[PDB]
Amino acid sequence: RVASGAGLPTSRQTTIMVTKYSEKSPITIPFELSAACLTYLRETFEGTI
Amino acid sequence: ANKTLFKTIDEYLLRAKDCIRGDTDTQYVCVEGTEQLIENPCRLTQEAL
Repeated sequence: RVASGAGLPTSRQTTIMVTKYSEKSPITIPFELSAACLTYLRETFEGTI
Repeated sequence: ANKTLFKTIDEYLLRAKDCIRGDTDTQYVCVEGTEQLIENPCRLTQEAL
């Protein structure tokens, strides 16, 4: 605030204290796994090449 | 204002500024302008365009 001594008025409130709320915006994405790929991933049958 | 031109130009740059109230749609005469001031060259030159 700047100030003058004229008849026009000045404000006294200094350091206004406001609160701000957040807005939510979630994001999703699926990814798929076939059961054949999962069974060949885990259970190694140790056989051959 | 029938004076010498230096006191006339001091009347121009000091006294000859009207104020008009700036929140109505009709030009009301402002009383005691302490926030704005409407200076008139077209009162000093006494013509119109």
